[PDB]
Amino acid sequence: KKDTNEIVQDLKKILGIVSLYKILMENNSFIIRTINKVLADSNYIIKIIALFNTDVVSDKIKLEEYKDVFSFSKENVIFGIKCFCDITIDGIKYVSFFKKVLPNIILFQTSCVKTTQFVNIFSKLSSIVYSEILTNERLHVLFSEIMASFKTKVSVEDLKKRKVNNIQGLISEISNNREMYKNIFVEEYEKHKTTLISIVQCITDNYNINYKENAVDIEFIFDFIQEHYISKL
Ligand SMILES: CCCCCC/C=C/CCCCCCCCCC(=O)O[C@H](COC(=O)CCCCCCCCCCCCCCC)COP(=O)(O)OC[C@@H](O)CO
Ligand SMILES: CCCCCCCC/C=C/CCCCCCCC(=O)O[C@H](COC(=O)CCCCCCCCCCCCCCC)COP(=O)(O)OCCN
Ligand SMILES: CCCCCCCC/C=C/CCCCCCCC(=O)O[C@H](COC(=O)CCCCCCCCCCCCCCC)COP(=O)(O)OCCN
Ligand SMILES: CCCCCCCC/C=C/CCCCCCCC(=O)O[C@H](COC(=O)CCCCCCCCCCCCCCC)COP(=O)(O)OCCN
Ligand SMILES: CCCCCCCC/C=C\CCCCCCCC(=O)O[C@H](COC(=O)CCCCCCCCCCCCCCC)COP(=O)(O)OCCN
Repeated sequence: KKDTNEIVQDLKKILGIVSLYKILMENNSFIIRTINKVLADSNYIIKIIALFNTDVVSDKIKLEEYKDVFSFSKENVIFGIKCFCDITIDGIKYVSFFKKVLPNIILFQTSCVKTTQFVNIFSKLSSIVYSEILTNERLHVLFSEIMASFKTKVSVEDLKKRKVNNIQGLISEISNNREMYKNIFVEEYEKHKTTLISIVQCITDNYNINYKENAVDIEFIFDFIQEHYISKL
């Protein structure tokens, strides 16, 4: 909305933390406060939207529309945490940091699922996501194809010539070129959708990831999100 300046500060420290376990303990105050603040701010997604859609701050109507779609109540967060615990990964360290941050998450206590059950499922998903990003060859080929396509549309050398190398310069580049980066996102997603869904569906099948004891359906999830959220932007 107005002071989305606080989001970029939190984004700087998060990106400063990942650039530099040992770190996580010194920043656990920052990580705990940020999660509780994000979860208690029902308009947080809309502030993120307004960071990249600077025009929205001057359109009261569309801004209010966004609250109907993207605002989440405290109850929504509890329901999501509950739904997150119906995931099982019968196909399968840092568990410690999670098991000492998550108790300090106010809204994770209002639900109070078995924290060991939650820590386990969050820990598994987190290790799958990191391992695949690090090692899935299909995903690396896909990223490289996206990157090469992006580069025929936009001069990455010229972007760095114009000081597009900070997150503030990155946000400002996107938000002043919003239609174009939107069209590039859509064209890349539609061109590569068959392989993206396939990569992710295979990862879930491989690790035998279930939701309420039914196989996860990636096509349905992506299509649900397109219809109910990405299309209302
Ligand atoms: C960790 C949880 C994350 C969950 C989701 C979070 C991700 C958010 C990504 C934000 C990207 C911003 C892009 C905004 C602009 C999108 C386009 C749009 O807003 O509009 C249309 C939306 O439908 C379209 O297909 C647009 C194509 C996009 C559809 C794909 C998005 C699905 C993502 C699923 C995420 C799954 C999460 C868990 C993974 C197992 C574009 O469709 P077209 O009719 O072909 O073209 C016409 C456009 O010119 C009209 O505007
Ligand atoms: C490796 C990383 C793992 C980390 C996991 C964190 C997840 C990160 C992203 C979470 C974004 C989730 C966005 C929700 C999308 C769908 C929301 C939605 O409104 O659709 C509704 C959702 O219904 C569902 O079944 C969704 C089940 C999936 C829940 C997953 C949400 C996880 C949220 C956890 C919050 C983070 C807390 C972290 C600290 C405790 C469908 O409508 P309905 O069937 O009619 O029921 C609702 C009406 N009563
Ligand atoms: C260097 C590493 C950077 C990679 C990630 C980029 C960092 C920033 C990520 C941005 C995520 C923000 C998500 C919410 C943003 C809200 C988007 C939104 O409101 O929608 C549109 C505007 O917002 C945007 O354009 C955000 C687009 C973000 C995508 C940036 C990347 C583009 C494509 C590159 C790679 C393709 C990935 C595809 C994967 C299959 C609204 O369109 P419009 O208002 O109808 O047209 C305006 C004409 N005046
Ligand atoms: C780098 C980004 C990767 C992070 C991914 C971490 C995943 C943690 C958060 C996941 C929440 C995503 C929200 C999904 C919302 C789906 C909307 C929905 O309809 O909910 C339900 C869809 O089913 C679900 O809820 C699925 C539950 C979430 C599964 C999460 C596991 C997928 C992650 C696999 C790992 C992929 C690694 C990717 C690496 C790049 C409706 O199901 P239903 O009630 O049984 O209806 C009948 C079924 N046809
Ligand atoms: C730089 C950061 C990148 C973030 C990129 C996000 C940009 C936005 C792009 C689209 C994201 C799509 C996710 C949709 C989430 C909407 C949640 C929601 O609507 O809550 C409800 C869904 O509730 C659920 O079932 C699951 C609840 C999980 C909600 C968790 C939301 C908190 C997450 C905050 C996200 C913060 C971003 C992280 C970056 C620091 C709506 O359901 P309803 O009761 O049927 O209908 C009532 C309508 N309000």
